[PDB]
Amino acid sequence: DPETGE
Amino acid sequence: LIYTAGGYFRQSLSYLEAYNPSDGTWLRLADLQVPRSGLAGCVVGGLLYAVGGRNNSPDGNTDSSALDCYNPMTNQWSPCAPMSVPRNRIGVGVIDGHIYAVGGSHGCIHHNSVERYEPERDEWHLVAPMLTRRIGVGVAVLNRLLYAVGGFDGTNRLNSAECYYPERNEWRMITAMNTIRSGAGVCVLHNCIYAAGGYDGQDQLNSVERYDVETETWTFVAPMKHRRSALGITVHQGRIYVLGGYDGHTFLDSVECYDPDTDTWSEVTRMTSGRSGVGVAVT
Repeated sequence: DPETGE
Repeated sequence: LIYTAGGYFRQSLSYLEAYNPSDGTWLRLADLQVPRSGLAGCVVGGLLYAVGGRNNSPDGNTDSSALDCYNPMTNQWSPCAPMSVPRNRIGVGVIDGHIYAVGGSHGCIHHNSVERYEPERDEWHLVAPMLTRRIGVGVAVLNRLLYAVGGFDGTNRLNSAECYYPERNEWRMITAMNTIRSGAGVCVLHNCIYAAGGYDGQDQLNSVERYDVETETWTFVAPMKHRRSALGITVHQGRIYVLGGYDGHTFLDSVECYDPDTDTWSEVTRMTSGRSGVGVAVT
């Protein structure tokens, strides 16, 4: 996920 | 002090820590019962609540309907009733001692649904759904109205905001932000809704803007030094603190402070370790 890093 | 709960670094975490802006040091307190990231924090009656999120681990990726309560001088978590549905990357706000759970995701589903929690009743009830499906939504309370800001509907990232009127139970679109922001830090300081950082689908943002209700206008203020999305945010002593987040490469431990009188950001501390998707609140 590019937004949370998960 | 500023409490941070949950987060993500290689996996969802159980950390509960408290930052002291006066002395500059961190206190380590009771673990969450279930690891969580993409949750939100809030405070009612001095107690600290952890809402939604998910447990993303080496063994499974379970979205959370949980609500859990931490007592700052018992150092104990106690479970409360669960939400109607799991809400990863949820947003929460507090009006009249009641907690509103907004949006979030369960698997593929991006919720527009919203429900409310009654602390002295330990019950959730549905209220009117949003106009928009929103995960990674920022939530703020101003003049006892509930604002849902930005986020992600499953295909587009959002600069739209909408207002919830609890005494009429109807959502109303308002003026859109100047910037598309999902996973921003949204809070209220002075009497403006602040939206800091986020991800617009291409890049993490370091810009910051604020909403004036009377003029229905969003205005940009000083940008943070470090781009971040999935950050924690709170205001302490009339100053904005933003905690961790992801910058597209790194899990940030930087904690920045915005002074509204000078319109300047300055780095105040580093978290114990970088992490994104925390729940933050102050007590």
